[PDB]
Amino acid sequence: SKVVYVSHDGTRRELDVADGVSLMQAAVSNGIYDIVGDCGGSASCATCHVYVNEAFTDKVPAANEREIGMLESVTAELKPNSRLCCQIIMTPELDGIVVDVPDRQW
Ligand code: FES
Repeated sequence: SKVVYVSHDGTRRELDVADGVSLMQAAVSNGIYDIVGDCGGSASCATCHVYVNEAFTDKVPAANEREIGMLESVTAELKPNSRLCCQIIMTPELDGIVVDVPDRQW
C-alpha cells in the first residue's frame, strides 16, 4: 500500500508498504533517516515523530497511553496531527497516507 513521507524541505519519498509493517520500519529500512526510530519501535523514544496528513488522522487508530506519554517529549513542535510512526501499522485502508517528517528527532 502507498505511503508518502514528505521531508522538511518538501521532498516526497514514496514507498509501497506491506500489511503489518510500521511506518517507522518502512522508513528506516528504505533510508528515510530523517526518521530515527532509536528505541526500536516500542514508543519509548519519540524519534519517529511525524505529522500525519489531516485527511488521514481519523483513519489511523488513536495513540495509546504509552504513545501519548512519549509525545510529550518530541523535539520538533507538537501539532494536533503529531504521531510516533512506529505506532502506525500499515493496512490497505491507509493506502495513500501522507506524513510530514519534522526537521529534527533527537
Ligand atoms: S521508534 Fe521509539 S517511539 Fe517510535
